[PDB]
Amino acid sequence: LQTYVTQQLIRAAEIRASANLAATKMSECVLGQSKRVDFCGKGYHLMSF
Amino acid sequence: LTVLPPLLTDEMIAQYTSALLAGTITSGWTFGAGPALQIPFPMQMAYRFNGIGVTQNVLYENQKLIANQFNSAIGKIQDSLSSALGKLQDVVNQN
Amino acid sequence: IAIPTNFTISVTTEILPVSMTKTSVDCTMYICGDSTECSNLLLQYGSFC
Amino acid sequence: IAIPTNFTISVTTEILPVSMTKTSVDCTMYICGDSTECSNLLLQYGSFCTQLNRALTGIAVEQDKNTQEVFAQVKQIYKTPPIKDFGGFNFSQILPDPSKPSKRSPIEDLLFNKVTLAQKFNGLTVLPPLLTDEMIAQYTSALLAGTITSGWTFGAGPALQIPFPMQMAYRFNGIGVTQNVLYENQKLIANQFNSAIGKIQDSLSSTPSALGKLQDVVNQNAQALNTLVKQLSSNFGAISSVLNDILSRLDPPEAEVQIDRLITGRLQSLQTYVTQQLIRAAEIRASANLAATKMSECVLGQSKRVDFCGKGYHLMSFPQSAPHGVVFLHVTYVPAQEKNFTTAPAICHDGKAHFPREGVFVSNGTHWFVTQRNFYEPQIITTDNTFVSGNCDVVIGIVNNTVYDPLQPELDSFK
Amino acid sequence: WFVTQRNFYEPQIITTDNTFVSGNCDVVIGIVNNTVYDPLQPELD
Amino acid sequence: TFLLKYNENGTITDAVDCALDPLSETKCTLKSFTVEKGIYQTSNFRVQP
Amino acid sequence: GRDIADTTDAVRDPQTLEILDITPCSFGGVSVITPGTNTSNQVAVLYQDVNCNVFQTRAGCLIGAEHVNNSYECDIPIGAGICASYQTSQSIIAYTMSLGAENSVAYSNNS
Amino acid sequence: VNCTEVPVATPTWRVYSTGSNVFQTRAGCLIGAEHVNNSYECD
Ligand SMILES: *[C@@H]1O[C@H](CO)[C@@H](O[C@@H]2O[C@H](CO)[C@@H](O)[C@H](O)[C@H]2NC(C)=O)[C@H](O)[C@H]1NC(C)=O
Ligand SMILES: *[C@@H]1O[C@H](CO)[C@@H](O[C@@H]2O[C@H](CO)[C@@H](O)[C@H](O)[C@H]2NC(C)=O)[C@H](O)[C@H]1NC(C)=O
Ligand SMILES: *[C@@H]1O[C@H](CO)[C@@H](O[C@@H]2O[C@H](CO)[C@@H](O)[C@H](O)[C@H]2NC(C)=O)[C@H](O)[C@H]1NC(C)=O
Ligand SMILES: *[C@@H]1O[C@H](CO)[C@@H](O[C@@H]2O[C@H](CO)[C@@H](O)[C@H](O)[C@H]2NC(C)=O)[C@H](O)[C@H]1NC(C)=O
Ligand SMILES: *[C@@H]1O[C@H](CO)[C@@H](O)[C@H](O)[C@H]1NC(C)=O
Ligand SMILES: *[C@@H]1O[C@H](CO)[C@@H](O)[C@H](O)[C@H]1NC(C)=O
Ligand SMILES: *[C@@H]1O[C@H](CO)[C@@H](O)[C@H](O)[C@H]1NC(C)=O
Ligand SMILES: *[C@@H]1O[C@H](CO)[C@@H](O)[C@H](O)[C@H]1NC(C)=O
Ligand SMILES: *[C@@H]1O[C@H](CO)[C@@H](O)[C@H](O)[C@H]1NC(C)=O
Ligand SMILES: *[C@@H]1O[C@H](CO)[C@@H](O)[C@H](O)[C@H]1NC(C)=O
Ligand SMILES: *[C@@H]1O[C@H](CO)[C@@H](O)[C@H](O)[C@H]1NC(C)=O
Ligand SMILES: *[C@@H]1O[C@H](CO)[C@@H](O)[C@H](O)[C@H]1NC(C)=O
Ligand SMILES: *[C@@H]1O[C@H](CO)[C@@H](O)[C@H](O)[C@H]1NC(C)=O
Ligand SMILES: *[C@@H]1O[C@H](CO)[C@@H](O)[C@H](O)[C@H]1NC(C)=O
Ligand SMILES: *[C@@H]1O[C@H](CO)[C@@H](O)[C@H](O)[C@H]1NC(C)=O
Repeated sequence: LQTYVTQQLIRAAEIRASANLAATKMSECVLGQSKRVDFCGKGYHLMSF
Repeated sequence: LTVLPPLLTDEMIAQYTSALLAGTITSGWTFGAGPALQIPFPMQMAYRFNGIGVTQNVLYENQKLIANQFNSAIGKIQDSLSSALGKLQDVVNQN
Repeated sequence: IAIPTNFTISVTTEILPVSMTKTSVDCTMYICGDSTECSNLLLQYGSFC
Repeated sequence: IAIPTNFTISVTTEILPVSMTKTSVDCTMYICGDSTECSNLLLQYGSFCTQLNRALTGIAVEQDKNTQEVFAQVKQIYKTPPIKDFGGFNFSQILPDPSKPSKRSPIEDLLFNKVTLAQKFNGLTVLPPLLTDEMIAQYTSALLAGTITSGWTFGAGPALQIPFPMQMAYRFNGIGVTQNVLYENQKLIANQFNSAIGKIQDSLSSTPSALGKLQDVVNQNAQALNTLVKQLSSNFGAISSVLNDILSRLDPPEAEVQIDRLITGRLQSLQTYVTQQLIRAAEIRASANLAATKMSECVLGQSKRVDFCGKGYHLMSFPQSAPHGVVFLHVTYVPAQEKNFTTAPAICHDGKAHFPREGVFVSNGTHWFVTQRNFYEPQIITTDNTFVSGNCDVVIGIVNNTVYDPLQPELDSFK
Repeated sequence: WFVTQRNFYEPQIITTDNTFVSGNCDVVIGIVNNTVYDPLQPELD
Repeated sequence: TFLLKYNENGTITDAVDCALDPLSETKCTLKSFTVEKGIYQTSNFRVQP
Repeated sequence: GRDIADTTDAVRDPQTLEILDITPCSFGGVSVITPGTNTSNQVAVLYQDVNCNVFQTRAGCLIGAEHVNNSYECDIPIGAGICASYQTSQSIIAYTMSLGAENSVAYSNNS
Repeated sequence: VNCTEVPVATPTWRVYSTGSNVFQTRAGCLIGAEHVNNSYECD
């Protein structure tokens, strides 16, 4: 059970990193237009849904 | 062992997404900074074209064409989406 | 210099995990459930559960 | 189209924990408790003690690395000028206050006094951070004086002075609001700024939960430490939880097995503590990296990343220290009092389709005007002000109108 | 006086082609009384 | 507790005493003759009763 | 009595029935400041949390390192804003870290 | 758990287990909370 809990902590940290990336992606691509190159899709960015 | 329900039901998450999406459609980027304010969509796309460094006219002069491409692209992804979701299947399978 | 003369608006997906199933396990009843004899022994390990 | 006629400058706080206590525990003492007859047995388990000590030391040095990366962004420390004429903007609430023995600011002082943990035990110890709170405050004051007195230049080269009203004019122009919006409302701007800044203090005094994101961290660490030391009370199936009792009641050949049980239990508990600490230190490292990114891209400049610096269009952010963390006062221009006019994509004059240079066409019912997109400031629509492309037949939504040619009156007068 | 681009020193005579008009000389704080050269006058003369 | 540096020829070439001086104490702690610049934690001391 | 753990914090003398308190005696980790074997061989020891050239710091008792007045961008970290190094002139000196050179930007409202 | 078997789980604890007010939700049943048809922000 300790092994399962530790592995779950690692996996949830990975998912939290992914969720932070998703939060910033929604902020910067959806609520606006971003100059970051490949952040919001390949090519020049217009708008994300 | 048990699995606690998520705070936001799938319906509430879908409502949040729809709110964000309608705000983007009908107000561009303003709703994300201050009070949401309307702007006709082709004018918003002109604003964004200006954003990527292409003058306003390049949109209007061929707005029709732009729109068509947009529509087609959207349709395409649906067909492409019904091919993947490996990023989420992987999470659920790992858990 | 090569200059573009046309465009092709593209739409690209990007899947992002945002959260995993919220699991929770009773340690006391997982190590040994409905057996007070083993629960008493498990109490020796302290605050692991 | 609905466009604003007014603005409000709002400063919002954002807390970020950048480090945690540098705890260290010597496996030998925690497990054996200075019982050489027990250390000899513990030696049979391999290099577990060395591995755990190495992990904890790595976390300890990483905390100081986090603080260094987040705060020491400036090669040199600047001093704000003695005279405090910043064009009406009042920074007394963020700049260091010489009126106290510590060189903090009123916001910094209130922030520091709102987070609280001498306790000593066997083995557990805490090392002081490399950069003492005074030095972190000095770094914050350096960054703050630099951003007030030299714009964003100090972060990307030499510090180039610039009057603060002009700096805020540049920052306004950086979000699509022409310079004349600031000067013509300078005083008003200043007042709002001042008010907002003052308000933030009350917000920090509004509830104890303001510093929550930091408090949690501390609490978490404390919890771990408690549950580690409390694990010394457990006996893990032996006949007693104290090695002294074991060695006083039982002979070596028999006490060896009981001490084995105690060694195994203590080692497992300490290993669990170290692993949890590694996960928590990774989380704090991610938070500190985000704090460093915010300090670099917000304090030392001005970001187009929409929500990186709070709701609104980012103008400037002043950092503030906090016990094991940083706090950003993101200043943001937020539109308000939106008025909605009729709009067109382009005008027509003599069959030529005129598109706005940078603003947008808006009509107050009767005749049209060109106004910048983020602040209603109608200007007469003129060929100088709007460029030309194509003709009538192509654009949809075109509206007939006359665009003033600025040379017509002078041409007629002089020919 | 002169008009120069930021973050590099390239003076240019103040002209109607690199300055935009506003105000009435009473609202802004700290104005100066220099003049703007107009490119059209030499053409007229 | 001596730390002895063997050689590819198989012949002991040098030795370090764990308790001669703090520098040698580090050299033992790192299990290497060469100690790079920095601050090194070696042991934990208690005052004898 | 007892502390948060089973370790005894106080005891009553069975002979004189007198109250007493117990504290673990002076202890702590020991580290050493070395500027590198390939550049020198002297070293300055540091007792982490003990009370005592010799020198006292909020980070512990540092001996073998000579205090110096001024400060430099510091080489190695001791703690509590105090660093040390083999610079300056042939021994380890422990000082208080310097952050950076003073630079008063000549700011005026019209410059 | 379902609201049927809740009571199986001093006098005040008995009252809370029984429940003068019982509400059934996806996250099992709860007692002591009045259920309304209004809606507010998450607390
Ligand atoms: C924009 O809004 C500000 C307030 O946010 C207005 O300034 C206020 O004007 C009223 C007029 O009676 C005063 O009572 C307030 O004290 C002012 N507030 C501040 C902070 O100065 C301003 O007039 C508005 N501008 C426009 C064009 O509507
Ligand atoms: C700038 O703000 C400070 C407060 O941060 C002002 O100082 C206060 O002014 C009020 C009003 O006169 C007094 O009641 C307070 O006693 C002053 N001190 C404090 C600590 O609040 C200051 O007047 C403002 N203006 C300038 C130019 O500094
Ligand atoms: C719309 O904007 C105009 C600005 O031009 C406002 O002012 C009038 O403008 C017309 C022609 O531009 C003049 O003939 C009037 O004399 C102006 N009126 C005043 C009081 O200066 C106008 O008031 C605005 N509103 C409407 C309904 O037209
Ligand atoms: C805007 O002006 C154009 C040009 O004056 C108008 O287009 C003309 O409309 C008349 C109406 O009888 C036609 O006979 C012409 O063939 C049209 N084209 C030209 C080049 O004159 C237009 O109607 C006006 N109004 C709008 C809404 O566009
Ligand atoms: C751009 O591509 C589209 C798609 O085929 C085409 O219809 C259009 O004519 C092209 N533009 C030009 C200027 O050829
Ligand atoms: C502004 O919006 C209101 C409704 O929100 C509408 O009735 C009005 O016509 C709009 N104004 C203009 C000029 O279209
Ligand atoms: C949309 O607006 C344009 C602007 O001129 C107008 O020509 C068109 O008729 C409008 N469409 C509808 C359905 O009202
Ligand atoms: C600058 O301050 C001086 C007073 O020392 C004042 O006379 C002048 O008008 C001010 N100018 C600006 C642009 O702030
Ligand atoms: C600028 O010139 C105007 C008119 O010539 C005059 O009224 C004003 O006082 C002058 N201002 C200064 C600062 O010289
Ligand atoms: C040591 O190494 C040398 C390398 O050439 C070799 O010749 C010699 O046999 C080795 N052993 C001794 C004892 O010299
Ligand atoms: C025994 O201890 C008590 C308590 O101090 C004392 O009063 C008494 O004199 C002692 N008797 C002897 C024989 O030491
Ligand atoms: C113990 O520390 C205090 C405070 O630093 C100091 O005054 C005292 O001299 C120290 N005593 C010893 C024995 O080091
Ligand atoms: C600074 O140098 C003077 C002169 O040697 C000395 O008296 C003083 O103690 C020094 N200060 C510090 C903090 O070392
Ligand atoms: C709870 O019990 C009621 C009554 O039998 C039943 O209608 C309902 O479906 C049950 N719900 C669940 C989740 O078991
Ligand atoms: C709330 O809505 C439910 C829906 O079934 C209804 O039965 C009930 O009367 C409403 N009012 C209250 C106070 O529950």
